[PDB]
Amino acid sequence: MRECISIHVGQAGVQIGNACWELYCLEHGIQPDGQMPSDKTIGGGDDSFNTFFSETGAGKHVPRAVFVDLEPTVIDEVRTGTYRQLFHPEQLITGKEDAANNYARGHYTIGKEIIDLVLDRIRKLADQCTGLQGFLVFHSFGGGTGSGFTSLLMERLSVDYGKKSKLEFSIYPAPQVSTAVVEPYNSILTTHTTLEHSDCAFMVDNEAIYDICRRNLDIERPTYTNLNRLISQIVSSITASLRFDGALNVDLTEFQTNLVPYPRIHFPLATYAPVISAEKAYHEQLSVAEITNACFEPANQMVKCDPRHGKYMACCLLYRGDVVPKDVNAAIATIKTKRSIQFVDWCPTGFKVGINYQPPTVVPGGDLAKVQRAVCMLSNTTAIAEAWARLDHKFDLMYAKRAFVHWYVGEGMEEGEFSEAREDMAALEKDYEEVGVDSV
Amino acid sequence: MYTFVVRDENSSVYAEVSRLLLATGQWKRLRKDNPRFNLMLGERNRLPFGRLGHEPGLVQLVNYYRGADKLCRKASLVKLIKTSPELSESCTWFPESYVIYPGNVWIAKSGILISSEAHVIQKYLEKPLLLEPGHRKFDIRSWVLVDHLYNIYLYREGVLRTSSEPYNSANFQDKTCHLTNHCIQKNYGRYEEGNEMFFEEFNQYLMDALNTTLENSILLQIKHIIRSCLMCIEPAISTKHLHYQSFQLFGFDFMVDEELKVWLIEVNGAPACAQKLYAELCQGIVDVAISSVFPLASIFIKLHHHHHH
Amino acid sequence: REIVHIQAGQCGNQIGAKFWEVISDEHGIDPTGSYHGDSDLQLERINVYYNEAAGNKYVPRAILVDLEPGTMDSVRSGPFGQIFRPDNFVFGQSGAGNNWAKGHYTEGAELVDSVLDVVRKESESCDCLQGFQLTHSLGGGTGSGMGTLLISKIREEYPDRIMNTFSVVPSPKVSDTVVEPYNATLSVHQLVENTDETYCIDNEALYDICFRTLKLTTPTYGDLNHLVSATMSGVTTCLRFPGQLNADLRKLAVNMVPFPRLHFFMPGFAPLLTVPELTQQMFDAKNMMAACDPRHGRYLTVAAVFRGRMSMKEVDEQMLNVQNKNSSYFVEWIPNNVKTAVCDIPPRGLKMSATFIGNSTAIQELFKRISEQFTAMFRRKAFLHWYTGEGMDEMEFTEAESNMNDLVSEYQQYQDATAD
Ligand SMILES: Nc1nc2c(ncn2[C@@H]2O[C@H](COP(=O)(O)OP(=O)(O)OP(=O)(O)O)[C@@H](O)[C@H]2O)c(=O)[nH]1
Ligand SMILES: Nc1nc2c(ncn2[C@@H]2O[C@H](COP(=O)(O)OP(=O)(O)OP(=O)(O)O)[C@@H](O)[C@H]2O)c(=O)[nH]1
Ligand SMILES: Nc1ncnc2c1ncn2[C@@H]1O[C@H](COP(=O)(O)OP(=O)(O)CP(=O)(O)O)[C@@H](O)[C@H]1O
Ligand SMILES: Nc1nc(NCc2ccc3c(c2)OCO3)cc(-c2cccc3[nH]ccc23)n1
Ligand SMILES: [Ca+2]
Ligand SMILES: [Mg+2]
Ligand SMILES: [Mg+2]
Repeated sequence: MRECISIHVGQAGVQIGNACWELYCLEHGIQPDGQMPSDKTIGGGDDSFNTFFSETGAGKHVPRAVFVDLEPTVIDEVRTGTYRQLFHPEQLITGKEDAANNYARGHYTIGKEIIDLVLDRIRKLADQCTGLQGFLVFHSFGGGTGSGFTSLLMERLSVDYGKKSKLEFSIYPAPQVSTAVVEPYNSILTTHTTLEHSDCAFMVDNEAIYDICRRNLDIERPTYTNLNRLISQIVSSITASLRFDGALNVDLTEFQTNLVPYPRIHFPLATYAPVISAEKAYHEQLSVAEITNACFEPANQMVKCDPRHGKYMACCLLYRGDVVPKDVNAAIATIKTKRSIQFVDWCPTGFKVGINYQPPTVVPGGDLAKVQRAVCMLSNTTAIAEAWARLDHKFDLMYAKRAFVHWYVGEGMEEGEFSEAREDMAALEKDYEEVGVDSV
Repeated sequence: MYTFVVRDENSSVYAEVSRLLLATGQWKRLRKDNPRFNLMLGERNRLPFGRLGHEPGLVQLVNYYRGADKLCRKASLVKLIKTSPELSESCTWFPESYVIYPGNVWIAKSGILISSEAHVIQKYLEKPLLLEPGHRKFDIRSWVLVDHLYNIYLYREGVLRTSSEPYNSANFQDKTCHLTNHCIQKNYGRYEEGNEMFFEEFNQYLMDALNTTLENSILLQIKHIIRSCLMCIEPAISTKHLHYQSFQLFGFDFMVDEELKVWLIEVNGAPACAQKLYAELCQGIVDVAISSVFPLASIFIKLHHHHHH
Repeated sequence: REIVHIQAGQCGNQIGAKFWEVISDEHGIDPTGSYHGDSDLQLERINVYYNEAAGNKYVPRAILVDLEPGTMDSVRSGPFGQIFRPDNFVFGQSGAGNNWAKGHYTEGAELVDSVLDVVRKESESCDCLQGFQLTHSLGGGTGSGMGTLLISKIREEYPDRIMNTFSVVPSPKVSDTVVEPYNATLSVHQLVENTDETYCIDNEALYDICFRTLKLTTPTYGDLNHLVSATMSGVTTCLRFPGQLNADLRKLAVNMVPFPRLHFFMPGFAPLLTVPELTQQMFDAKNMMAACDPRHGRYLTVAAVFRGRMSMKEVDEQMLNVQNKNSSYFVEWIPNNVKTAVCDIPPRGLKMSATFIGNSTAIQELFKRISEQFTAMFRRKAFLHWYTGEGMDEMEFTEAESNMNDLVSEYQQYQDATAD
């Protein structure tokens, strides 16, 4: 059992969903028609991949997933694209008119008209589970739908499924590919309203991904496709422990216990290696040591910040492929003797390690090399609060003049919601300060 | 007591600064070769910067930035503009100019010659804004103070240095109508005192004749230009973290064309001031540049801009 | 999805027709309404501006309005005149004689209901109407007064749809008709309250461009309208061809309008090459379609649209360069206020082009000019009997003047604001 349900919200969430499900199909040997010849138990089973896929009597393997957008053109591409047969039509839900980059339309004016249908389709998925574990929610911070509708949905899920865990994958805005001036408003509004409803959230900064694609894959001007394929490799590293078995495999829930010391402090920093082109991977085999070292190079982080000027509260290493513990231990010993790794005084310094043997996969025609071994580090560090600071400053500059605020008031919001949200962010920055001070 | 030395006898500005400091009661002047000074008012030529900042127990301050000559010579300025990416060969507010070693009207300068035949060669501005009455050319002087922290302060009073001759397209040999220098003019004095017009009158004129203000039509561009020039050289000359500190007073000269576009002509590294404003400006230097470092027992606009993008 | 287009009066109808000619040419639609293009990119978002009729015929979603009949004849005889729906022509007989009060209160009020019937029939069959665009001049009688009446009535029936205008501002260099500043002030008073977006197309600037830059010694209306049609084509490019961007009129408005009253834009076009040259030229005062120097103010927001095949890396680098070198002209308290679009399909007869849309406080210079001419007449009450004879009070003139002065003062307030 232990099933998980994925929810993909708005453009960014949908398109990242496409990249993730394509990659999962390649990892498990599922064809685009849904057939899986290696699966000899027809119509059911409790194999590890059944946490993410259900099975019909006709042998089709069907994602446990809902896609939601308030306009139709992005999800229409899924309806007509390569993987159109993977999904039942009731899983693909669209309205007619979007939120126009406005949190208030996604949470209230437009969002209210579709929330009950979305919840009922989710209920249909939940009823097929024999031991549902929780939810995975994919969305942008900056869009009207990804911010406001996601907020609304999280509130309703807490009502209908109680304390059942909810995890986020959240796209943090960058000016190089950003399309709206108001993205800082939406980011604070959704972060305030979701903070009590989420158990754990993985932020992905578009500027970090853009930089990595340019520097390591030699792509002059990266597209959404490049970014989403790399993101999907990180997501796959995180969920691999849920989707494959094995004796050195370590459950993600067990990492959550270690990653979250207080309910509000639930935002891990992800780092992935190696990201390398085919031309450079040739005749250059990367060892366990080289990739483990690369996990402490800030240029490989998913969020721009400097862990060397904060403190660690947890540090986890998720290996996949041709990796044995002996080489892990030698690499860790070296890193401990060489780098600036300072823990808070109320927390032990041991690194937690997992190994999955199933090797990494790449998509055909991609810009990533196929490699024999890879690693994802997840750290809980105070340095991540720098990203909140950057966003809060931009919020202040505009709000002092009330710029664009009339667009929100016209949909029924009050200024009090702006200032209440901003205060909650101020208190979060203060929490991150308090957890790094020494005991007395 | 703070202590100071005077080493340039011809500075009017610093003769008044000196007299003010003395009349404070809390500053003592020393002979030009005593090394135990807090503040040097230096010479213009070959100021000995290598001998500053090596006196235990004295904070030492000087009224010049080492390296600022790069901005304050014509050839150096042309080279800095063309070769600096923050300015570039396509800089819109500086006239097209070419270094030469020993509408096609040009001016040669470093005795001046303006012709369309034939040092720096610079495009001569054929369509200047002409003041009425008198159909006459002018230039704008602005004073700017840069402190030890590299704050950039624009003195709120400027001056227009006018011609008192009608402008003549068809005579570039005769320089009295083309060149607005104070000495060269002394019909001197007819319209205004000493061929100097101040901001209150000029703003009134722009309102009455062109239905706009000095602030909107002209001053935005002046501020943009001053800030761009000084931010360009900041890494080369800043004294932050250095063992001695610097401030300096600069004189920017501008030309205004008939569509209200502002052009930079010249940066002067050792300006004098218009008479009427000595008292006020020199007091401002003491307040902002000296007592900030050596405290005792606003006429400026601070130029700062941090746009996010 | 669907946009409904309205053109009112002589000026509005002439530029409307040119707009429909240019975009019909860009989509490969002939005067009969048949598609004969070479590329699927032409039809993918065709329905934004065109209906499909039987036989795969494409018919503009366009309504044609005047109080003067005969402009209807000149349109109908124009090259694309057969393409328009015959029932969409709504014309009176009387004329308005350059009198705003006739357009807004008397002759135009009688006809407005028949105009609304056609509007409603077109709107009812839209899958998902985004809103409306109107072309008119502000200096005549029909387009200014009746057009702003139409705007008010549409807002009553579609209060949640976007209302956009392309509004031609008068200049003594093109028309000597003496009452124009009255008509423009009275219309602007309406526009401040009831539109989301107004492109200020200034006949002053168009004349100066035709004379100085294009070297046309005696500019005709045709030369001005060539510039207008190229600009309007540029500014609707991002809705009209498939291309990285997923937007609707409301999201554009949300990106461009920080305060509800400050929604009057300065358009530009270049050339009248390399990416640096285009970029430098589009930010030059001489390329603006409003007679304003942007260096006499500050930008609240800017959109830049490039057309043709070029390097996206290079476009990004040049936009950053102009912002870095001209930083004083962008308000520091709105981060990331410059947006860029690239369309692969060039306009007819060019390999590369740029269209500019600016929300600048320098637009106050335009409003000041008009204001001066207004006061020159109002202080002597010249020609006022033309308007009071239609039932108007002096008081309405006083209020309109006051509102335009307030708009100016507000632009100045945001020009002077700082961050610290
Ligand atoms: N990484 C990544 N970011 C994306 C993608 N698509 C959009 N974004 C980012 O998401 C933000 C815009 O939000 P969208 O997802 O496009 O908006 P939305 O949820 O559809 O909301 P509305 O369209 O306003 O109703 C911008 O910061 C984009 O850079 C994507 O495919 N991948
Ligand atoms: N740019 C441009 N301006 C025009 C054109 N036609 C008219 N104008 C301007 O429009 C203004 C006059 O308004 P009109 O459009 O003629 O007035 P109307 O809407 O037809 O109303 P009436 O003629 O009174 O019935 C003048 O200032 C002209 O300069 C045109 O084709 N192009
Ligand atoms: N390119 C140009 N176009 C138009 N006028 C010009 C010009 N270059 C110089 N001038 C005119 O010539 C005058 C003097 O030139 P110059 O820049 O040498 O002054 P200057 O250095 O002798 C005075 P100071 O040193 O006190 O600042 C200017 O005031 C200006 O009126
Ligand atoms: N406000 C606004 N902007 C426009 N283009 C600039 C832009 C491009 C890409 C952007 C962006 C803004 O914001 C984020 O991405 C066009 C328009 C318009 C007006 C009237 C009729 C129209 N028919 C089609 C368009 C349009 N209106
Ligand atoms: Ca099975
Ligand atoms: Mg969307
Ligand atoms: Mg007419």
